[PDB]
Amino acid sequence: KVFGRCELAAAMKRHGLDNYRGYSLGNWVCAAKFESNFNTQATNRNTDGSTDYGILQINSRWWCNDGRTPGSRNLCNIPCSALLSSDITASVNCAKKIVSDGNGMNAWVAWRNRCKGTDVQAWIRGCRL
Ligand SMILES: [Cl-]
Ligand SMILES: [Cl-]
Ligand SMILES: [Cl-]
Repeated sequence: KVFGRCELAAAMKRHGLDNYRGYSLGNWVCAAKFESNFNTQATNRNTDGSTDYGILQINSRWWCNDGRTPGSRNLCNIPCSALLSSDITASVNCAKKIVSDGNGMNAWVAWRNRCKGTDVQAWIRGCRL
């Protein structure tokens, strides 16, 4: 599914991301835009052989099992393909575990480089929330 901007904001709000660990909703929308272009089916392979999955590009080296990342963990206890669903529940629930790990949203490279320190509230401007 390719979400619209406000449709995803609303979905993320419903699932408890707004101000989760102190990160306002626009941070999560901005991260999804630059990680996946709001496409739940996005995948990208990394140099180490791990793969990033879904709307928040969650990595198989630590967080999910894809059957092809040797020596990796599955901290979210889920197949990586669950992260590609039109229902963002699994992605959100795994993201809450990531953002609680100590480095906050700096785990998302696109957030660090394209959202951090910018006016992220712009990403929810106009939406009915
Ligand atoms: Cl915001
Ligand atoms: Cl894994
Ligand atoms: Cl933090």
